[PDB]
Amino acid sequence: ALIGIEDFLKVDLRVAKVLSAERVEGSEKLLKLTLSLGDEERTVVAGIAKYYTPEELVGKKIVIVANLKPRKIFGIESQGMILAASDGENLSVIVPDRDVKEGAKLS
Amino acid sequence: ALIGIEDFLKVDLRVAKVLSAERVEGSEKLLKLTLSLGDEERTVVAGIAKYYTPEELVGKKIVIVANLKPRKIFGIESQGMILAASDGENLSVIVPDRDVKEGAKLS
Repeated sequence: ALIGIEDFLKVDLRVAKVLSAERVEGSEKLLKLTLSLGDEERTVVAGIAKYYTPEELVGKKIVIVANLKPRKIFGIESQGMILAASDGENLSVIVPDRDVKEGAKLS
Repeated sequence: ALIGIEDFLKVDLRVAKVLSAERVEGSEKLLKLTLSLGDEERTVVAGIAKYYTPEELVGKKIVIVANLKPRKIFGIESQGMILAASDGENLSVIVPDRDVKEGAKLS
């Protein structure tokens, strides 16, 4: 490990609301979440093995690593990595306790 | 714009329930949350600028930075740092939506 003071600052974490969720034909993990980072809009595909319905995701405010990756080499539309809390088996989504505005810069 | 796969795995984050919140005699920084990472109990001085009640804290599941916090400011032996979904206007701490047991990771 290392004193991640500067390291954390480098990890531009922003909260965004999922405007909607696209879906593909057949292929699972089709959760193409349209994250609204305030003024910016980016697509990120979420796996979440049948643990979270797209309906509930609509309007859900999640924290995503903005400056992570603009595109995933494997074609998967991922303009940022969504922070998923992988419990002993349950994939919980990271969401703030109360109403937080879009583009929320963590610090 | 970096390989957010390897670096991500390195920074193993863990979820735990706050047992209690220690307070010092008098300082503009309190809430030494005794976060029990499943079987391990660590000391995390989550100052949280008077944003949370010591009462509601007892049982609250928060995500903490594990093997990435070897040392902290003033040398305070804080084994771990709590990820707060800050937005300037406020310091909304991260807490999982669906209730799950401890020992939860991040992936």
